[PDB]
Amino acid sequence: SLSTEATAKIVSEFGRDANDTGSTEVQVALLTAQINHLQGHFAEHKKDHHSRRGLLRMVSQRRKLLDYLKRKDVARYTRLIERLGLRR
Amino acid sequence: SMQDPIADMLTRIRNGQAANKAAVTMPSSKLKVAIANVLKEEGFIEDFKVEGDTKPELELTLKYFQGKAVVESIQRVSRPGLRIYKRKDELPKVMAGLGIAVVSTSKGVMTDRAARQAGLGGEIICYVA
RNA sequence: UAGCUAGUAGGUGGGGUAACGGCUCACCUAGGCGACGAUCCCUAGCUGGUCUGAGAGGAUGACCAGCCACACUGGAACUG
RNA sequence: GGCGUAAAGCGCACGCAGGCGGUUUGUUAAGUCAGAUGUGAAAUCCCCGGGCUCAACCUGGGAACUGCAUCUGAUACUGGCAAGCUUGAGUCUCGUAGAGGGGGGUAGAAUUCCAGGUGUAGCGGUGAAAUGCGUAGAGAUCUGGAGGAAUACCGGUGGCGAAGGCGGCCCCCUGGACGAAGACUGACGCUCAGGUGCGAAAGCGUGGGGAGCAAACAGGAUUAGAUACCCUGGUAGUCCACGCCGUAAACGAUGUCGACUUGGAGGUUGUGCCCUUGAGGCGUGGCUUCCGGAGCUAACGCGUUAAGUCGACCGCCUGGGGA
RNA sequence: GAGGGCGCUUACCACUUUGUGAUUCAUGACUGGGGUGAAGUCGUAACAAGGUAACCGUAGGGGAACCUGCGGUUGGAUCA
RNA sequence: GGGAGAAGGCACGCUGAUAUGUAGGUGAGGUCCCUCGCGGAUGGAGCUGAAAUCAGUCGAAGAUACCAGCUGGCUGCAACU
Ligand SMILES: [Mg+2]
Ligand SMILES: [Mg+2]
Ligand SMILES: [Mg+2]
Ligand SMILES: [Mg+2]
Ligand SMILES: [Mg+2]
Ligand SMILES: [Mg+2]
Ligand SMILES: [Mg+2]
Ligand SMILES: [Mg+2]
Ligand SMILES: [Mg+2]
Ligand SMILES: [Mg+2]
Ligand SMILES: [Mg+2]
Ligand SMILES: [Mg+2]
Ligand SMILES: [Mg+2]
Ligand SMILES: [Mg+2]
Ligand SMILES: [Mg+2]
Ligand SMILES: [Mg+2]
Ligand SMILES: [Mg+2]
Ligand SMILES: [Mg+2]
Ligand SMILES: [Mg+2]
Repeated sequence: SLSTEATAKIVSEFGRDANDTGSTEVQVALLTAQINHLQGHFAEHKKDHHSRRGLLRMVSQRRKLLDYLKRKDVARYTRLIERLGLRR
Repeated sequence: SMQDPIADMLTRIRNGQAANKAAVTMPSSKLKVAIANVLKEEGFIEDFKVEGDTKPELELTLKYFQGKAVVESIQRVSRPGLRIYKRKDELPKVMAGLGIAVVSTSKGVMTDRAARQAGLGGEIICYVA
């Protein structure tokens, strides 16, 4: 799925230090990265319905963190969608 | 999920009595702690403990008499999906006054007889016989 | 029957009204209702209560008493 | 009240609205509960009475009108706010098994057809037959060749998937699943009308493909008949692409999630400890099969993978025919 | 002279009219299925292994029940 | 896509005002920038100017002439140009 270096890089970039491996922002970047990577995969193949059901799980899970994030703290949510360029 | 911990307490009791278990244990909670107390005072269980600190474990020591379990029936009434409140003049009595109903009042959870003597109503948690 | 909606819903002012209000008029705003059933269609006068029912309901609203409504059909003022 | 078989769980999923919600302190007092004041026409109903000889009847005072509105209070519960909490949930690390998906490549068996050799009169088929094929040399056999489909053995109440479903081998991209320690977010969870996607086979559009099988079609038989079962042939279609269709006994005829309740023998896949002292041994986790205990059930049965014992949400049922 | 009233004149509107819709009740040659009987004709599909296991979905055929193809389920008998 | 100009209706001249000609459109002098010309913001003078609405006026008649669709329904055949 995702390589250890690209996850370790994101864990550094978005968490309170290197070990904040479960923060909300961390989770959503990790989800975003694989979602955008798979954009390439599913442009091709595309009949790979089984893999996509796995993808929709990643998306819907990403919204739940964002909605959870949006409430409990608002500046971090806003900062975050800007930083990843989603939402119109 | 565990959206009703009250049925869980009741049910662990109901099934353990049915299974001749000597005792039963479950995650604690203050509201649970108030129920084990009423049960002991009305002679339905021996004793209880809330051993644990961070992840408090509640313990009820069950009671048996003749080959029978002291608890004949114990069922949840009000419930997250359909809450039941009564005043004072509408307070149910269980088994025609035999047994008890556990009620939550403005001055806390007690049996109907006690709440009656104090002229109050509340959310009726269960019936016990 | 799933969308209904231009005096439509809000505004400023003129009138009007025993009295407030789109009551009405010009003038701005583009809103308002509705899935918590809007509109549409079918039906019906409403209640106290009545019959049944352990009860909860179900049915129902002659006689009695309370409110609305009509007065050969439709439209209109007039007087007080 | 119900939905394994009587009528009834949507074929499966994700998911907005919606309904539901773990645990500690604090606050708030909306829902709640207690007190009151106003109100709830009277008649009626009821209670205790009076009254006409009784009684219908009439009536007196009280009950009750359980509702509402406000007001002063209660804080256990539910809720709204704040601060948290790690045991639900999710992330990270190392790993294990698998017909999970999508694409590309390739391999060896087989059947069909074309070319060729040898060889002689039958092959073939059936209950028996005949159609058919064969002296223009079939069939049988050897050789070379073309092409499509499917992947023997392993192969297993074996494995994976949310169902549909997915099996030769290699790679590429890719989803889920489980175990071990440990760290991290800190209620982010459950469920879903609508909606959205998936969805066997057959069918359909367009263009490719076509060996084998085979609706239709045709022949030969069987038969009282024989629009069939059998036989000789055979078109769609089965195959690929892309797009529809949206259905099946889509079944466990059992919706999803979480908690609790005696046991026995296996299969499968993790992992700790053990002298692997040698196939073994004991533990702890995941999935699964069979039998069963209580209980449940109308019975049949189900029986820790419930049809037991509770809990939140959904779907759906209301005599048969007609339909 | 005010002012009134009058009559006319504008607005609004009922009775009524023209074109066009939508909805309902009744009816209609002919026509599709559906139901019921008197126990007719034809057959004999299902029930037993129902004499070709049965059914679901689907597609084609066929006087009819039905036969046949593909997949699925057991709610199929017989399994030394 | 259509059918559709379906079908069927209200409008129509003239005049004053709102505004002695409004919106617009065209765009002078002034001015200032000019890397200075066939150059440029500022500028709104003058020119030109449709409809619209309030109110009047007229004949029998205001799309007044020329000019310029008849429209609707059942059906045969052929796709269509
Ligand atoms: Mg993987
Ligand atoms: Mg005003
Ligand atoms: Mg009426
Ligand atoms: Mg009854
Ligand atoms: Mg009238
Ligand atoms: Mg029933
Ligand atoms: Mg059935
Ligand atoms: Mg199901
Ligand atoms: Mg009264
Ligand atoms: Mg008397
Ligand atoms: Mg609270
Ligand atoms: Mg095709
Ligand atoms: Mg055949
Ligand atoms: Mg169905
Ligand atoms: Mg069993
Ligand atoms: Mg038969
Ligand atoms: Mg048969
Ligand atoms: Mg078959
Ligand atoms: Mg022609």
